[PDB]
Amino acid sequence: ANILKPLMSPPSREEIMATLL
Amino acid sequence: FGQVVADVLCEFLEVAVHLILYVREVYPVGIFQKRKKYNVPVQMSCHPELNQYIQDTLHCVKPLLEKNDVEKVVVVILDKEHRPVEKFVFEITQPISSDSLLSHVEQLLAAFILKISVCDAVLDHNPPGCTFTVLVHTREAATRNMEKIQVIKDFPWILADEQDVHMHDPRLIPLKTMTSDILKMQLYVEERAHKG
Repeated sequence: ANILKPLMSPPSREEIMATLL
Repeated sequence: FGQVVADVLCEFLEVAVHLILYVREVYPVGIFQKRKKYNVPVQMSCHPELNQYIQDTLHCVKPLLEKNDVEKVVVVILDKEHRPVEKFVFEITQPISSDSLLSHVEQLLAAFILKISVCDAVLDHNPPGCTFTVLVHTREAATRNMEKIQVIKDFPWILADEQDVHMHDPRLIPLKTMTSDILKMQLYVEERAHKG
């Protein structure tokens, strides 16, 4: 009934690892 | 008036979410940096897409906050299979322009951050592989909201599933309550009986 959510999902854990050391 | 209360809440919820994400290890520690807000040590994320995602989420909510159309903002944690384990509910209530009273309310909010920071002390670890999501509960029936909540084209919002919400048991674990003449907000967690 009263409940909105963004269509889009956030960046996965993997996607994030690619940029780190 | 009610506009600046929104900026505050939005500023708050943004940090809370970053902290929640760290504290529940939804993302690795190495992307976080220690900062300070609300005269307290927090962990904020230095991953821009993630940051943008959250900023965006909360830019959208801002305008509904102004009209006190939002009843809850829930951060939800979902496992690998895609079923909600934990939820950080922030229940809001709102009743002619202040100054110190504004900063008072704002400082107080640190009570909450400090609960989130050590909550692990009361929750049971999540299974590896979790993600999150944010749900907004409207006081009235999501739909006037629907045109208004698309503030940022390219960041669209849909209606929630039963899937997205649903989660028997669960277990309620309070964290903080605050009451001002201008804002009341209570943050507690609902936590699937069996995280596994």
